[PDB]
Amino acid sequence: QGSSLIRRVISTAKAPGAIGPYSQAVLVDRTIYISGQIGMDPSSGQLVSGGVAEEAKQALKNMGEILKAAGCDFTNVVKTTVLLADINDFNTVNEIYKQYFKSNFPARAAYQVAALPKGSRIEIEAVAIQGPLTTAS
Amino acid sequence: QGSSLIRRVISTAKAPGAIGPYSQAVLVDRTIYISGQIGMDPSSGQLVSGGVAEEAKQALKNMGEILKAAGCDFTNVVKTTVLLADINDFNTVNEIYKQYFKSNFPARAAYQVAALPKGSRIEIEAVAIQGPLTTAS
Amino acid sequence: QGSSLIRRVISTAKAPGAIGPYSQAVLVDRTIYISGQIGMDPSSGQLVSGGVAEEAKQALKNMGEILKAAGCDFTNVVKTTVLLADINDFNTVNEIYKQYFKSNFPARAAYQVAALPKGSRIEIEAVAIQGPLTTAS
Repeated sequence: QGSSLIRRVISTAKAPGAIGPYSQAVLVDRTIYISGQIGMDPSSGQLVSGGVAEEAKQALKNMGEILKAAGCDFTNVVKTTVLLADINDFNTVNEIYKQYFKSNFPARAAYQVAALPKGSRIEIEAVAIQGPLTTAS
Repeated sequence: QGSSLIRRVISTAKAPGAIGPYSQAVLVDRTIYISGQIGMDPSSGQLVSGGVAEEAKQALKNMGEILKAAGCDFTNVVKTTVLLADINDFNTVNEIYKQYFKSNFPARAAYQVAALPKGSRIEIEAVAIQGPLTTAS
Repeated sequence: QGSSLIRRVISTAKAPGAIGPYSQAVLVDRTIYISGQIGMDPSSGQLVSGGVAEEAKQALKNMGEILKAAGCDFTNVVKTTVLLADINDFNTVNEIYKQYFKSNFPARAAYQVAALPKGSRIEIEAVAIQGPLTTAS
């Protein structure tokens, strides 16, 4: 090979510490693989109260802090996977999702799973690409 | 960085319009992240009739139109995820899958989920790489 | 384009032959997309006996052989998805996972699905990046 690709563990105390043997995200070259985020408060380590709407907000806030630690924001996200405890929460989740993904909407997969870590109602993973990016048509 | 990577929202009217805040696919540099495709008719916005076999055909047709809009075909796909409402549909789905993936078979994950958007019986996401590609051994 | 990216089907007889129309992994440029691995013995084609712990070990061994065939080991893995038949197996699976992922922990998503191929209790997919890699901070 002509290059040694730079791999970095992304880590920020403003998102919850890992609850298992994983990194919050891994950057390799320009691609950031972000772990599935759940609605855990970064301080208490427990899910925020209030159900799917509050959990979704917290999960996206956690994702935002991980992106920021990699020098990115939500405009760098190119793909997400939205894992739901209840498919009937899709409309509620989409409204919250739109508060964070305001442009350049990522590709997405969404589905209801049988269960999530910690009894969460939502988990969101993502792939982001470090800028600069040029958005054409 | 020495380059600004080109990010493009892939969009074609020959696949159904987005049912939420997502793009049909996002191309960034050479990598295309394709959203989970379900068996929705691009005109009516509703699932085709007939169950998993017809839905799988339509989902793959939708994926094919998105690939074509990115200057690709199914030979550019390197990974898929096949999400099933019923794991017992795997054999039926595989026969249809083979009508579209004729060579250079993608890596794949497959599993049964609890529920899919719109009560779909199958959702297929994919990663593709824009050519030219040289397939070695 | 200024380059034709090299795409290679990764194949090793030390991991089970494909049970459907997929490749064990696909390498394209430097990125390896590894199919969901289940606890199948490479010789018998059947799941190993003993439940989730033995299946997880076998699935990771299978993944290790695929990585080795691509000139990689577990340190090249940057993202995994751990699909469980039972979320309550997470702690057991994590202990086994740690026997293979000893450093540079991948990003991860984990959740319980409704069912897996062959009645498996665990399926693990992964993305790896071919070296050389330089791990910074």
